[PDB]
Amino acid sequence: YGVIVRSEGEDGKLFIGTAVDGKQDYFPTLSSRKLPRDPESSAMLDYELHSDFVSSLIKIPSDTLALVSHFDIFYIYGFASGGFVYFLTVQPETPLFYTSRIVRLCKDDPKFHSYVSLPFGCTRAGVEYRLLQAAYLAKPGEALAQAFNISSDEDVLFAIFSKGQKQYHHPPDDSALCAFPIRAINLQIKERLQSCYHGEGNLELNWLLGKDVQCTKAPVPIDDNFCGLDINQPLGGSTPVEGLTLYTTSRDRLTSVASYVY
Amino acid sequence: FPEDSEPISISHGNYTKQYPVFVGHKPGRTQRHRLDIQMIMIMNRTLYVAARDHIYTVDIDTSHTEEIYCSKKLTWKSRQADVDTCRMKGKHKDECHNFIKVLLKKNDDTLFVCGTNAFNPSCRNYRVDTLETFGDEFSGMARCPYDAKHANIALFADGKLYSATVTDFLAIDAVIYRSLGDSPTLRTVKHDSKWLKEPYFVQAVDYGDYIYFFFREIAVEYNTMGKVVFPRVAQVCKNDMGGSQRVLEKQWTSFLKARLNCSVPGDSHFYFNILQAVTDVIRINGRDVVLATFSTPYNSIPGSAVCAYDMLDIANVFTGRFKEQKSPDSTWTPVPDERVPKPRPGCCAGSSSLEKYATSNEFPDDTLNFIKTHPLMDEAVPSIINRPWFLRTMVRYRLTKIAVDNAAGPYQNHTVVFLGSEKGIILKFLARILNGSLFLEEMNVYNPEKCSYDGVEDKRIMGMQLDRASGSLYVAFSTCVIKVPLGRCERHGKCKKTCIASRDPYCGWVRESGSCAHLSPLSRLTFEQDIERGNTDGDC
Amino acid sequence: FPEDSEPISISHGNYTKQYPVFVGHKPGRTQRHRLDIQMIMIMNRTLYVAARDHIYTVDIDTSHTEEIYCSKKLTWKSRQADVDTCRMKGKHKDECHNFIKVLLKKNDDTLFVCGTNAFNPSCRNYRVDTLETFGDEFSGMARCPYDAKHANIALFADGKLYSATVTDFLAIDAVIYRSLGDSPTLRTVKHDSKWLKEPYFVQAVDYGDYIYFFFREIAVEYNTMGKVVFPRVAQVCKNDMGGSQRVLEKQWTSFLKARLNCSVPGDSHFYFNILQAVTDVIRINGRDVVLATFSTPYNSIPGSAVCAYDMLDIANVFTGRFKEQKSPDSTWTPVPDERVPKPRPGCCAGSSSLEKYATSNEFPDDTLNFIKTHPLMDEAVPSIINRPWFLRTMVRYRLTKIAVDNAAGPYQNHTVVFLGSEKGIILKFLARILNGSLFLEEMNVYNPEKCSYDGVEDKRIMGMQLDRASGSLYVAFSTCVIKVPLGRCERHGKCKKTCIASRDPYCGWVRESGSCAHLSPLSRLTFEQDIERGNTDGDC
Ligand SMILES: *[C@@H]1O[C@H](CO)[C@@H](O[C@@H]2O[C@H](CO)[C@@H](O)[C@H](O)[C@H]2NC(C)=O)[C@H](O)[C@H]1NC(C)=O
Ligand SMILES: *[C@@H]1O[C@H](CO)[C@@H](O[C@@H]2O[C@H](CO)[C@@H](O)[C@H](O)[C@H]2NC(C)=O)[C@H](O)[C@H]1NC(C)=O
Ligand SMILES: *[C@@H]1O[C@H](CO)[C@@H](O)[C@H](O)[C@H]1NC(C)=O
Ligand SMILES: *[C@@H]1O[C@H](CO)[C@@H](O)[C@H](O)[C@H]1NC(C)=O
Ligand SMILES: *[C@@H]1O[C@H](CO)[C@@H](O)[C@H](O)[C@H]1NC(C)=O
Ligand SMILES: *[C@@H]1O[C@H](CO)[C@@H](O)[C@H](O)[C@H]1NC(C)=O
Ligand SMILES: *[C@@H]1O[C@H](CO)[C@@H](O)[C@H](O)[C@H]1NC(C)=O
Repeated sequence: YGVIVRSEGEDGKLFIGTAVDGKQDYFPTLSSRKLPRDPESSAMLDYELHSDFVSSLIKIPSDTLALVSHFDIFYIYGFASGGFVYFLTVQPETPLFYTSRIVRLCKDDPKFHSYVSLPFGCTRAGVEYRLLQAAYLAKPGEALAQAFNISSDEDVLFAIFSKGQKQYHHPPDDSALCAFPIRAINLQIKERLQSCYHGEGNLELNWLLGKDVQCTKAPVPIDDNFCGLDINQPLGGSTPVEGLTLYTTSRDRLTSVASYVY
Repeated sequence: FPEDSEPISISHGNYTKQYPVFVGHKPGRTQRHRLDIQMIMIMNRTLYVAARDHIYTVDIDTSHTEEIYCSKKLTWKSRQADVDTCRMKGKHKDECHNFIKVLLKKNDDTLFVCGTNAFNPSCRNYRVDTLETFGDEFSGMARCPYDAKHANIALFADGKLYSATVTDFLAIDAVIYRSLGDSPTLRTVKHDSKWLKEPYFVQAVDYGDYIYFFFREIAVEYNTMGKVVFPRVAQVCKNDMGGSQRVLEKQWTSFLKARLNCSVPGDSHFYFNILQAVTDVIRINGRDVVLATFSTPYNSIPGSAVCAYDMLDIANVFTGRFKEQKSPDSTWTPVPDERVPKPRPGCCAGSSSLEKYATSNEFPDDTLNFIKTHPLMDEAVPSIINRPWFLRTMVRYRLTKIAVDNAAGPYQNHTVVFLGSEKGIILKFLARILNGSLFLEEMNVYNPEKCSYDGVEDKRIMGMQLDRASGSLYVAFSTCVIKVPLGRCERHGKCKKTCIASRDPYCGWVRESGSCAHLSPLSRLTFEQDIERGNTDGDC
Repeated sequence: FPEDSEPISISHGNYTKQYPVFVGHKPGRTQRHRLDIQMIMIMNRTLYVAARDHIYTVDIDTSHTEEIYCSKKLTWKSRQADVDTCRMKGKHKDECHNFIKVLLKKNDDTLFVCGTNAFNPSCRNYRVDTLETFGDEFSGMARCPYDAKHANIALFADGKLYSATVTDFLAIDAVIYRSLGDSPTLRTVKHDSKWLKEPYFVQAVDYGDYIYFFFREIAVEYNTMGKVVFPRVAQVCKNDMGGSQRVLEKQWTSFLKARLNCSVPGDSHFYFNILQAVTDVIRINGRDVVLATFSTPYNSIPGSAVCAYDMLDIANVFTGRFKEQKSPDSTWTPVPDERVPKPRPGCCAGSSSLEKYATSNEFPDDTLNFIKTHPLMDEAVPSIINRPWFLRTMVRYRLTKIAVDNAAGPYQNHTVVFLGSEKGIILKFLARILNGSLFLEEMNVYNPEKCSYDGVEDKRIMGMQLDRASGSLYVAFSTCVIKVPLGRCERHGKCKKTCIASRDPYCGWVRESGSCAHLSPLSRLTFEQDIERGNTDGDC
């Protein structure tokens, strides 16, 4: 999946998330590339930032591929909202089980220090739907805006989830439609950031870090638009973002979603 | 399990407090502030003391008083902005300074110097004569650590800088790296724990066509089962030019490593796995060797050992079979030679079978792919004599630093080894000639009176420089550097019994003074020493 | 790594030489000959001392002098023919005698006794009252060792004899065995090192529906890699009747074992693998537990530890997943429950799911075949508190024997542990209540004057019997048995400071004598003891 970002005045950039086919050294799993207005630009699709040690990209570690046969990360959807871009992924759980996650980056963060990734899903009646199938960004409508305590023109992510965390290739029919206000996603991330910058626990992102890494306590104010530093990143988390389940079925599997307000 | 031998002589703090100490004073003398010494090195005839904000120089040859004085001082402090950034990121105030962690002779007129620079590693060139910098400051990333407490390796060979450290503030990306020297930069494969798994870098030596790196790391051999640390040696080809467009571009094409075997063999072998220190290559008994100190893990009953390794046995391990894991669930096994590509992985371009290859860039893909996935050798390097030369398992501290005089005695043919420790205790033994060892001396050299000030009492020996020409072993602590005589010969005064029983290569009874003195290869005088035994047959 | 705590009190040989000693004399008194004591046991009110050629009995209750005297003596010497055969096979003359290695109460009138009998193990019944044998001698094969130096287990339960030893002169066929008791004989599968791999047998307890065996053996978990010894506990069903015509006929159908976990956890865990001793089941703090002593391997820096195990945590490990090796070249992994047969291997006939089965003989083949090939559990048994209660890592000797008083103090509710060692040193600690421990006393009880004779000075503690009713711990050496008072209370005389600071459950300050004395649950007198602290606030 990809997301183009270009404001008035900016030349432009393209965020791409992709499976890498076990060729982790050929292809970044997520990165930012230049997308200049001039089609003839000598910089077209170059990395936004390329340095010996710091580039605008994430690579899957060899270690992870070694731990899980045919490990890969699938990018189901992606969108921009406010000052951030978001990617929704499915991948094997590092020691089968799959984990569906929300990945957030600041729009303006060539070093990728803002990387944060949290699992997400929803539940209803003892049933957990934790395997992402499809998603779509839209407005809430009056009822949902009330339920979420947000304004009418704030963004909401609608998503389809299959039951459980197993059987990615052959999902049961049991599936659900779920809604996540962008506001709650951002809030839960900010709180994760604040907890981490207070020195509580670890980064909890084994697949990318390859080991337990402690959160660093530091005198840094975290606001709604915090864009990271070279400490406490990339940032993970074990506690899921829960969505509001809207509809469930056990009969005919849900495969797609779009939405608007009338 | 073998018991700890007793030393022939013991020098208590009572005695050694008379050894000259450096604490950073110029001649003339006032409250002392901790020096935060990082390392020491002798080059030419100058002793360099790398520390926080400074490098102090000592004129080894003209030092002749109770206090060792500073001759000249390099000053390099971090800009306030860097300090602020460092504090802002949560590092303690005491950490956010410029600690000098790299000091190397670049050429006859130039010192290469790197400092942690408040967690923003930076490198500079200095004129040797004036100790002033010339040219611009430049990146210390991958060349110098961020954290003064971290261990690191830095070494020049043919103008190229070999370094081992971490590249990132968080110290996740440990690396073995090469830059400068009008050659391509190369690094170990990032995030590949088969290449490196949380390594602690100890030493590098330049030997033959290779650089050898000594370190410890988590052993993938013990993946299944628990976390275990193994000691390693690793080779890289000095002429490495990196891989092709398709494989190991910008990475080593010659990186291989192997377990070092330091053990007391038995019903079950007892390994000392935690590598503490390694010497430079030393010629001993016609062989090129290094000596290394190993300890048991910090979560275990404490023990230390000294093993020696022949550079030929090291070279040898890298000609043997590679290790592999036939599956994420199987044990590590040797790869059959039939499955090893040609040219052989780890052999340098322009070698015997490889004259066809002008550089590593032209290596075939099956070779590059194989070494990228098999950096580890199957066998462990045997130690000389296949057991430790020296053991300490009855003390609470660990052996750490090591220095060697391979030309001790009237006839410059004895091998004496000096061992530092965490408690400021120096150990001295003679290497029998290469089997075994004799425990000559244990001494407490830490000097509370000179070294315990500004609230710091840290007895950890941070470096030792043995200097034959001045007859001394210079011993660095965090707050002070001590000048220790190689021998305590004249100490025995006119007691021949004690002198002879010392069995110390440096010492002998001179029949012209009726006294015990240190012997020099220039002495035409007649001496008496019985080293092969200490036969007294009194009394003093 | 945690340091060794200091004991509150230290009793030197100076003091303890006054403790009464048994050396095999009858009242009246002459040159002493080594006793070659094998073991001691108290039954009823008699102390039995098993030795070469004899069992000596001591009347515990009427022993009231400096020397402990013999009351009665069983005599069983090998026939000359057996001695000759033994010598002919190359065994030393001193070994070719009848050493008593099994002594058990068969019933209220009968002792079951087995002796090595010059490497021809043999068993006999004796009348308790007269200590005379009745009936015929019979085989000790698989019941008693050939070699007096070998460790062995023997235990009666419901008339059946459970034993662990070797069946053969060469001691290749180690076995866990059951015979007698009008039940079928059963054994572990001969020459199957998955069942047993060079085991050293330590202890067996009767608990619930099972017998539990404690031993150490070479760990197949470490097949690949080196030889490593692990400590084990193993279950067998008391009602086992053996297998079917097709599987495990005449063998256990209930044999499972598991690693015991005695470790100091850390970055890497430090294990004490060499199991030395294990108590009987003891009720402590409302729980049924055993205590066990572990040491480091003999080819290693010496260390000892005491861990406790809850009988429920032991039972628990045997309900978990089995271990397996998916291939001669893979690591050991857990078996998924889906692959485990029904009925479950290791569950006793007539159990919950198994009322359908009258005896193990009727078990199905998939169940019997599975347990025959998977005797080992995946998990290790956790220790109470998940770390040792007590450590010694700064001495040259190892902790061995263990005895426990679970009813010490005026209120019979303190847990005091006594630890023997290789050097005749007894250690005494209080188990805090089940976390931690307090080091009350270290004492040297070996008595050179009484115990070092006939050329033997062997300070190894060979057994300890704690006897509340006589207020004593009986400590066996090769040449002597020593009677040690549980407490050294009256020792403090009239010094209240010392008495209170002892912090010893047995001791207290009595305000009616103005003196420190041992406290009994029968004492109506008013005492003072501060055990939760030793607050003195002088002087003596
Ligand atoms: C470390 O060195 C020791 C000493 O050479 C090795 O011990 C030997 O192991 C071999 C089997 O490979 C035996 O044939 C020798 O008898 C052993 N020597 C002794 C004196 O016991 C040990 O194997 C080495 N360890 C490793 C991992 O290579
Ligand atoms: C022996 O016991 C220790 C203590 O319980 C175990 O250590 C724990 O290991 C687990 C992982 O299985 C960790 O989650 C705990 O944090 C560890 N405890 C501590 C305090 O470090 C150890 O795993 C046990 N060993 C075996 C072989 O079972
Ligand atoms: C909803 O939002 C309003 C402000 O937007 C706030 O006052 C109120 O606390 C919220 N409702 C809740 C959480 O009860
Ligand atoms: C080493 O020291 C000598 C003086 O002893 C000095 O003259 C010379 O410059 C030094 N050699 C070099 C430059 O390496
Ligand atoms: C060292 O050399 C001298 C003669 O050159 C000899 O006397 C002494 O034994 C030698 N010791 C050795 C070989 O270590
Ligand atoms: C135990 O000892 C008593 C004497 O104290 C004795 O009368 C009795 O026979 C013994 N009990 C048995 C037979 O177990
Ligand atoms: C033991 O019991 C007595 C009262 O019965 C009490 O005073 C003492 O604190 C108890 N100690 C324990 C619980 O170990």
